[PDB]
Amino acid sequence: PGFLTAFEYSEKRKMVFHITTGSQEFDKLLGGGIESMAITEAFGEFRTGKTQLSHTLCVTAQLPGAGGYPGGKIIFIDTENTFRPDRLRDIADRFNVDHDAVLDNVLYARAYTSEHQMELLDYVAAKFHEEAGIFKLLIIDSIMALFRVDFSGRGELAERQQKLAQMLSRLQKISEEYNVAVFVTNQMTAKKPIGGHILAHASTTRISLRKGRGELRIAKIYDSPEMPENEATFAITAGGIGDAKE
Amino acid sequence: MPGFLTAFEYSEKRKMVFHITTGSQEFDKLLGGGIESMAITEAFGEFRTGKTQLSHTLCVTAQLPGAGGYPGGKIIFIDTENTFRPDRLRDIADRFNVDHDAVLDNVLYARAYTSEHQMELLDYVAAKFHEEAGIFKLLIIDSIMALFRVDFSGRGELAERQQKLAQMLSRLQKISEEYNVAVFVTNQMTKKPIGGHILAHASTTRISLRKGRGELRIAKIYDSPEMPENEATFAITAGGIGDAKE
Amino acid sequence: PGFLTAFEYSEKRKMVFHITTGSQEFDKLLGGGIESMAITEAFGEFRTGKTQLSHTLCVTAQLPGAGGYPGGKIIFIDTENTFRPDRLRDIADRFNVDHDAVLDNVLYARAYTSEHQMELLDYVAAKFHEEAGIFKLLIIDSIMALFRVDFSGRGELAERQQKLAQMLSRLQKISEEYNVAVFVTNQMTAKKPIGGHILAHASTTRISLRKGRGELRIAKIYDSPEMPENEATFAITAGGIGDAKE
Amino acid sequence: MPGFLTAFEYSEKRKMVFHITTGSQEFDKLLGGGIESMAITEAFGEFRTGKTQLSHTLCVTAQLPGAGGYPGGKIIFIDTENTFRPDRLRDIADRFNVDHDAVLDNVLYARAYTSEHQMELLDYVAAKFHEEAGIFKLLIIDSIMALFRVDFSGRGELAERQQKLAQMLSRLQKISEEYNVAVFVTNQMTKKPIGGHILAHASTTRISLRKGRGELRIAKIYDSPEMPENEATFAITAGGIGDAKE
Amino acid sequence: PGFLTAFEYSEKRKMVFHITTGSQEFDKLLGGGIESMAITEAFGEFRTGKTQLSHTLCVTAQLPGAGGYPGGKIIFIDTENTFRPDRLRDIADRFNVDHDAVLDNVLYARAYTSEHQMELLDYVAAKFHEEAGIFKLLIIDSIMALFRVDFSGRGELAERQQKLAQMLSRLQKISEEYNVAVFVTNQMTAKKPIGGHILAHASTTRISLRKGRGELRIAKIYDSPEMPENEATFAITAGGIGDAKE
Amino acid sequence: MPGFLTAFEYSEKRKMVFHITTGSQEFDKLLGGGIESMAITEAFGEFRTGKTQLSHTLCVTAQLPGAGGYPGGKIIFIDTENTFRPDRLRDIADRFNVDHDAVLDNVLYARAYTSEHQMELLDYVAAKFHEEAGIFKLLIIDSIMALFRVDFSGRGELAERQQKLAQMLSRLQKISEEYNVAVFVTNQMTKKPIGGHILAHASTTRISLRKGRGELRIAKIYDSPEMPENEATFAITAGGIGDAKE
Amino acid sequence: PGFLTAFEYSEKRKMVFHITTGSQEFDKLLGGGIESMAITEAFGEFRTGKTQLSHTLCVTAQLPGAGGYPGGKIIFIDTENTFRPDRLRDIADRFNVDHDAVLDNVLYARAYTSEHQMELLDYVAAKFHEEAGIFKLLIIDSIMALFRVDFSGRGELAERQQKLAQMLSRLQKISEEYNVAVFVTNQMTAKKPIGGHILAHASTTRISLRKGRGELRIAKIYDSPEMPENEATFAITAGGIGDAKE
Amino acid sequence: MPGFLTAFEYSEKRKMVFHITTGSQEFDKLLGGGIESMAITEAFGEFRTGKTQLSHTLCVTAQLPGAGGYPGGKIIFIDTENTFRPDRLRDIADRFNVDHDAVLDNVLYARAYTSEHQMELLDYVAAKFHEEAGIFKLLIIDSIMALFRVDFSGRGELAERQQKLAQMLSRLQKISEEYNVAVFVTNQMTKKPIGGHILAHASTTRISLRKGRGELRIAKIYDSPEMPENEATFAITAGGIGDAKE
Repeated sequence: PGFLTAFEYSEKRKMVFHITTGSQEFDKLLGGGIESMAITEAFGEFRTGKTQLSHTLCVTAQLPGAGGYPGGKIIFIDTENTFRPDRLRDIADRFNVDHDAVLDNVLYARAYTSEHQMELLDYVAAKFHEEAGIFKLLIIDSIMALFRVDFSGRGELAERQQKLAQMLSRLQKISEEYNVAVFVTNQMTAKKPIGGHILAHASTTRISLRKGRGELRIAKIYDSPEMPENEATFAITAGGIGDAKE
Repeated sequence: MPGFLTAFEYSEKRKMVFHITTGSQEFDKLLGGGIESMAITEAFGEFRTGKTQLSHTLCVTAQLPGAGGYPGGKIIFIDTENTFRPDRLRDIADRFNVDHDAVLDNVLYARAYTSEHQMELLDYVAAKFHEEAGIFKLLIIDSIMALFRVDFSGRGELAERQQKLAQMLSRLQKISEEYNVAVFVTNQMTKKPIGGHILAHASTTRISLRKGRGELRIAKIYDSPEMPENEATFAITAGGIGDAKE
Repeated sequence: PGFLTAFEYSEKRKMVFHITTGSQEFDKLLGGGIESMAITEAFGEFRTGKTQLSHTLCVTAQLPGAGGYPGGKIIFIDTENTFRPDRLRDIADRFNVDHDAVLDNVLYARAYTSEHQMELLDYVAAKFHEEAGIFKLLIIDSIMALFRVDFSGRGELAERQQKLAQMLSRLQKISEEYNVAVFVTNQMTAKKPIGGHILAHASTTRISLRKGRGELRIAKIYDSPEMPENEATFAITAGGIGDAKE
Repeated sequence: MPGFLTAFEYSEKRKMVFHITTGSQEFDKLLGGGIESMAITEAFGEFRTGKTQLSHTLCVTAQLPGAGGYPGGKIIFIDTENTFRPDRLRDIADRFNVDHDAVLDNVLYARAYTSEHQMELLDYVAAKFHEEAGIFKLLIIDSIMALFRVDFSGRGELAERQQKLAQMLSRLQKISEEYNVAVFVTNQMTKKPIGGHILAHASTTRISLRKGRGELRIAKIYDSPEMPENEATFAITAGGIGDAKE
Repeated sequence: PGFLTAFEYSEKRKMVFHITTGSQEFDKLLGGGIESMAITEAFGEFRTGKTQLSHTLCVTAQLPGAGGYPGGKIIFIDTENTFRPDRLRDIADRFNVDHDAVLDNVLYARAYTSEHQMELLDYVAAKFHEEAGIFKLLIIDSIMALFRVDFSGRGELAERQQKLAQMLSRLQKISEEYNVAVFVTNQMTAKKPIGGHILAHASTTRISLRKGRGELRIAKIYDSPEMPENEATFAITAGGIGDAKE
Repeated sequence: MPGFLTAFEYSEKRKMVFHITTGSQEFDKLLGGGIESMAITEAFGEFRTGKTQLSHTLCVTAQLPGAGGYPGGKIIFIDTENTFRPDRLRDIADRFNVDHDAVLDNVLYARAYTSEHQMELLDYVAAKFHEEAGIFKLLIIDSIMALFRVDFSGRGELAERQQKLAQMLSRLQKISEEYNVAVFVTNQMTKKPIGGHILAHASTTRISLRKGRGELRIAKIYDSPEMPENEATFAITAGGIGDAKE
Repeated sequence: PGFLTAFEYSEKRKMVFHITTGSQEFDKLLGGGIESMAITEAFGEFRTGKTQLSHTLCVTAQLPGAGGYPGGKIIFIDTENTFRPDRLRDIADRFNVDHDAVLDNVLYARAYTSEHQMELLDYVAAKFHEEAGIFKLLIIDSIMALFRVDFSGRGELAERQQKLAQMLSRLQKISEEYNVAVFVTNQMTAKKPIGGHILAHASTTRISLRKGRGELRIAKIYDSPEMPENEATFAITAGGIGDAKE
Repeated sequence: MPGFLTAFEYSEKRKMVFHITTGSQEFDKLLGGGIESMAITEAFGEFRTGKTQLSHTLCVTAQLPGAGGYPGGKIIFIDTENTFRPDRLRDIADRFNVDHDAVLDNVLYARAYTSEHQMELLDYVAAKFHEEAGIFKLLIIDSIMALFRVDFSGRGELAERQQKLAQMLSRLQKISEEYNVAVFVTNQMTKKPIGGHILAHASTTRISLRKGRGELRIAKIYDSPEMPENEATFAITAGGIGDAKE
């Protein structure tokens, strides 16, 4: 009655996969990469790597990977007007895969309001149902910019939080029922990530991105102790997220 | 009387109270034998303090014959954090020299995505325990009110949050005491544990977990005087909660 | 018309009795012990003697005592999940009375909500009516923990105070109409006892319990001048509330 | 006129005003003879300042022929504090050399458990005085508004508290002045007496009681200049309120 | 149309009279005494002369006086329970007039609520109409103690001010239509007189009373410059308000 | 146009504007001739600054032929302060060598007891002026908004106070400008004059009155720079407002 | 569809004209004078030149001027009761034009309420329609004094701002549809001009007027950098706004 | 999918994105070529920083064939500030050696007088673009939300202001992206730009304009680090926005 045995749940989790970020150290930080049946959130300031990571995953999710990962299709929801297919050209070149094939395997939609964003996710649930195992990654860049927009006054916050919680619980269910990785970007405020308890709870992994030495970037697990193991160095290139020169 | 028992009848009922070993002798002594039936035991602390290791360890130890005539039984696990991992149970089962698949078959598992969902799940749990009493010995809720923080984050709805929270916890008390099961729940901090008077009253035993020297952990009775007897040292391994190797 | 002569009231008060606490000095502090036709409130921190006193009275109320007190039955309402018949075994042993007889003379009920607690007290009024003089003591441990639980927000206090006042006025009437002692425990807050004017007015005697030297305890009349006569020393043993070594 | 008397008619009415001795000559001088009829006299102070001794002493002295042609009469005692004790009246009766049972037969007594109950009782008192005027000489309310504090403790209902309180006190004034009885009431402090403008206006005389040297007490006119004539020393004994033995 | 010529109004004002206070200097301060077609307000602390002045005017208003004043009857409204016909005996003795005659010419009523006080004033308007020129003085001791009583919370002030303004405008109309002096007493608060703008506007003359040397008193025009002409010394005796020894 | 005049038609209307001498040459120079028609002139100040003397003096000077072809006329006086005294007009008439009864016949007088009454009176004034234009030259309101302070003293009704006040003052402006009468009003201070923007806008000229050296007074244009031309010295005598005898 | 080509709009703007202020430097500051198809706002303290400028424009708007300006008629809305045709006599004399002709070309109306002011502007729109090109200037002295009057409390501001915005948008439309200059005066507050964003946006040019040396005045563009080019010196004479002696 | 495109289809759509030169090479480099289509570009700054010169310059440059295959097209200009001046376009057209009347015929222009009017105008714009796509290339809104400040200036209506503002800006985004037009808007500051999160999110590029040395101006990417590449120097001439002559 709404319950599985731990054995049945184990059978379900044996299908969990990781999508490489393109950086070895970053993957190790994540235990292999962006994990399915979970929401992974990346937040930071501008030029920390959020967009490069989103675009890189658009390519790596289509590639055969570790643990028998066969690759698959991607859904990209864009609230920021930042998706640029041309970036995928350089990234696909790096990974030696055809441009048009990469572009044919990414489905894309702009969201202009928070209500629209929620409608899109209902469409996404239907598409994942059409045939499971085809799509492996859902990207939302970004997760709640539109919720700040649509409920900006300090009197409408109750409805904002309710709508946000509803969307995120549906996003959790989507990730876990259909065995897809959900990657989302988020903004910061006076810094801390926005969304409060709701977004903190919904995300299974939260990554703070900041600038490193020169052109290097640093990824860290948010609210984790200040220790090196909880941090990873990566570089940004025309080929996407990658490893430092070394 | 209507709704009253004699102290003798109640004594007969309490003679069947049991404890489930935590895997640590010192922790068990602190608890008077382990996680106690006809009661709610709450464990709270920061990240990597032992909450998840204790939850998973209890999934195995609740199935083993133990002290005080404890015969072992089945477990129900409600997961609000997306943290349950059967593979941890395999390592802990190895430690206790018991079959993996048998351990996994004896744990019923459900994710909760909203506070309303969590309460519905607990109504199903009452039905399951009732189907045949004495089969299930442990109900785990990891965690008890993260979803109430989520669903009632803006103030002005706090009254309804407190009412729903109190209602769930009074039902939990009645479940633990009517069906003689131990209820183990985890909780977050904000440091002091969240939940205020409601959760403080509902729990019969409250445990703060914190990091000790090196890889050791420390369990303490919350709101108790600063004295050694109210504290216990334990260790965390791939085999679960255990004793320090001194 | 709702009035008695002072003579008739005197005839009524001539039946007032005291139930020994088990401690001579404590009894002297109370004028003989826990007094009938009145509410006596004991508050303090943990391990001050509240539970030991409740359990001790479960036995002493059944014993013949000073002033021709013949002993009688007890009703115990438990909001804290702290009643333990096993404690009564040691206390009965101390007073050389049979265990099963002691347990048969105590009626017991858990209250899980404040509304439930009030319903229980309405049942209690009916039971006392069935035959007066059978029951001599009503214990409520504790008096208003559940009222803090059920009305925790700062907007529901009006209804909380009204419900609390209603319960306590009925408790006063129960104690005085049926000539029973009412003993209740209470918590403290930033320390002072909770309940404010309502509980202060309802209780005829209020006792602060605190830790003394070593294992000794101290009982005092709350809000009374700082003088020795208003204080008493007692000890806690397996046999319940008792006198210090001396 | 309609509702008006000539000063002569009012003079004839006031010629029947009487005083009830407090048992203390100095206290009586302070009051102009004792507790005055056609008026409310309020006594307030801390614990063990004399309020209860004065209430009980008046239960006896109101029955004795006295100065100014006072013939003695019966007493009504409304008890909100659970403090009335006929046995005190026996000791005070002994002092004044009068029979116990006669003293007790001449005092009518009722407990009030709510403010609404207290007001209902006062309506019955008006009826009783009316049954045959000149029989009752004293109405005691110990205490006047503890129950109003209880029944309206949260703010927001303060308006209704003040309205009910004012209504009761205007009725009390009319009772004292229409039926030529002295009204004596006790009150708490919070230091200044509670009740604000309403109780200040309703009472014709207000007395603060405080502790003097050793076992002596001091009565003072409230809000009066710091001068000796506005103060009186009295003593408390088993025989009630009396004069200091200097 | 609701207007008189200044000539007709002059004819009306030619009938204005003064009632001596009993003190020569006090009368000079007032231009002859208490003036008709006007409200005169006296405020101060206790034992400043308010009651002595009220009682003195009860006698002097009946005496032939300066400017052809023939004397007349008085109406006394008592909100404070302070009117004492016996004081008039000594005052009448001073002025060598019969006691019973003085008492027969004063009509008296207690007011127990502010609504009652307003009803009484409506009765007074009717009585003055029965035959003008019979009554010369209306005393209200005090003017708004009952309005503070009936509207004590800070939420009912709107209705309080409206009722107070309505009463005072009717009082102005009574004084000016029927050519009677209206004398009222008032309390002070943190000192300043209570009533604010409403009472300040309604009163044509306002008098502050304070204690002078020894048993002397001082009357001053409130809010007037600090100069001797705006002040007068008077004495209080068994014969009422009078002149200093000198 | 509908509701518009040519500047020529308006010029013809303004050619009939007149001034009423204050009795003081220097005051008149300050005002450009005296109290001006088709305008409201407001005078405010403390007690005994000249407001009442000016009001009464104008009652006489408005009846005298004067400078600029002023022919004299009748006066309407609305009295909210109970300060109008025809006998003052007799002394002022003596100064100007005119008959008393003629002066008194030419002043129409009414008391206002409420703000609603004051507004009703002004509607009657509009009717009277209309009965035959050119008869009345001066409308005095002493004072303009004391009764609005009275009738709306508690906040929360301030909106209605401001609306009623604005409505009365716009009617006053229209009365002054439609019927070519001077409107003179007195006002209180709280220092700055009360009435805020509403009264500031409605008045065309505002005069502050204050005490000068010895028995002299000073009139000044409110809110004007500190310069001598904006000030005038005048004297007060039994004959009214006059010039200083230097 | 509600749009013009830039060419058609150019044809419309080619008819834009300027009305000289009477001061050469002031005109240069304005680019020729008061500009049509726009609102020009002048604010300042008293005696800064607002009224002199209004009256001067009443004459100069009728005079042939630079750029082929033929002169025309004027509408003057007066909320302050300050328009004086006699001033125009001296100004017309300066410009050598007949008095009666100047006065016949100015239409005039007083506004007594803000609603009235808005009704007047609706009449004005109709008059401008009767035949375009006849009227060249609309003066409003002042623009929103009556809006402060009619909405003075801090609770009615929403409706005030809405009404003010509505009037000003209609005023913009009037100026631009009928090719007329709109000149308005405004007050200042704690200094800054009143009206906030609404009036700031509606006005195309805003002029601060202040006192200069001796009798000279200074006009500046409000909120512009502190530089000489943004300022102009002018003089005030019986002939209106003019150039300094030099 | 329903509402989704493949990345390839979206790539084909973005291949038609164009840039409109600002007239300044350095400014263009800062913008990646100029004002970009399928996006909103916002420029804000103080007075005389270049906002109006840029708006007018774009009216001409949008009509010229340019880099990246830009063919030129028509412009829609919505004017909330009353600042559009075709004569400026004549000077700028001269600089670029193009006919005046042709330039003016290719700009459609409308004033907005209210925020509701502004939104209605944008609905007409959507219709016009749709009449035949590819004709219009640029929509200018000068300025974007001055009228929203005006129409919702009092707080309490801020919720509705934010909702209307968000709705307009989401429509603007959809207009820019559906019909492949560049949207250029100006904005005020209060220093930081007004509009909060809503306007920050809606604009894809935000430019702060400030004054440089002498007559130079500086354009910067808002909220970007203090670095030279994020800034550009340009000059303002009668010919519009141009490069500095160094």
